Amino acid sequence: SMEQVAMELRLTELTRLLRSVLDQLQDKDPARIFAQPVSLKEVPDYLDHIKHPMDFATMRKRLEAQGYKNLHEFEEDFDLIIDNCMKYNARDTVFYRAAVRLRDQGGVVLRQARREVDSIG
Repeated sequence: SMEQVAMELRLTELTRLLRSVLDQLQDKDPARIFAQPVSLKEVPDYLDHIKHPMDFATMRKRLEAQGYKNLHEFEEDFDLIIDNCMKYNARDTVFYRAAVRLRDQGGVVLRQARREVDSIG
């Protein structure tokens, strides 16, 4: 139907905007601490601690399959990256501190993304 095509076009345009948001958030992680999944070979207990692991590569795979239907879903995955790290790692660590800085800098980006999503529809 044409209505289905129009819905598909809207999902495609959201995907474009989320790809630009993702790029901008990932630039706030210049150490690449959050680029890839925590390796269970290197951290064999991880899934005892963290029940829903997340990282920027995993988000990019979901995005490219148009698997984010709205900005809330995207933000949920970004918050998992941060919140997982801040639980597993202590305050005194470069990992925790990178997560704080990514959260603080990412908030700015997400605040304007929300306005664009609402504005454009």
